[PDB]
Amino acid sequence: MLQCYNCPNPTADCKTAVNCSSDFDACLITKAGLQVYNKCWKFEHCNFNDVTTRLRENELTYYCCKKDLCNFNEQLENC
Repeated sequence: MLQCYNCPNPTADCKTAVNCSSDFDACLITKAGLQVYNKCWKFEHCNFNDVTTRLRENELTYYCCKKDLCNFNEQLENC
C-alpha cells in the first residue's frame, strides 16, 4: 500500500494523508488554475488526457510519484 495525500475536493494545502487502496500505485498532484488536486492515483492515468477528463478540468499541469507522501505542494510553494 502507498500513502498519498488524498483530499476529496481540490483545496489549497491538502494535508489529508491516507493509506491508498492497493490498486492505486501512484500519488498525483495537479494544478488546474485555482484548483489544486492531491489524490491516490494510477500510472495508467498519469497522462494529460486522463487527468483532465477525470477531474473534469480543461487545463492543468500534473505530476505523479511513487513514494509515500510524495504528492505534497512543494513544487507550487517554492514558486
